[PDB]
Amino acid sequence: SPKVTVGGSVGGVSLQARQAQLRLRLYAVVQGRMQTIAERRYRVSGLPLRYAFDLEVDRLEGEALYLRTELSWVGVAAVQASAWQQVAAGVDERVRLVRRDCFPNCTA
Ligand code: NI
Repeated sequence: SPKVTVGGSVGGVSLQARQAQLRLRLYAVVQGRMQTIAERRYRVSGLPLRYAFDLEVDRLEGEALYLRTELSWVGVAAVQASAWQQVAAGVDERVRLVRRDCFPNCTA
């Protein structure tokens, strides 16, 4: 089951030592439906963060892929910053977080 890596770095906000989570969801249209095909969460206290999904090429073949990246604070169930972009396998994909207007004090 040969695999290729969809990976890169997440940056673009300063966490300043605050405990955070990054939730990365990889989307693809699978027979015409937009679906999450993979998800990772990372616990971090600074950026940038290097990420990687190792996915079967059989699963990736022919697919547009989209990466949804969401920063939250640990202890607060709310998105503080996020990114949405098309990505491609085997490419170092730079994810640049965009702060919400309510950052860093967004609420659940
Ligand atoms: Ni950075």
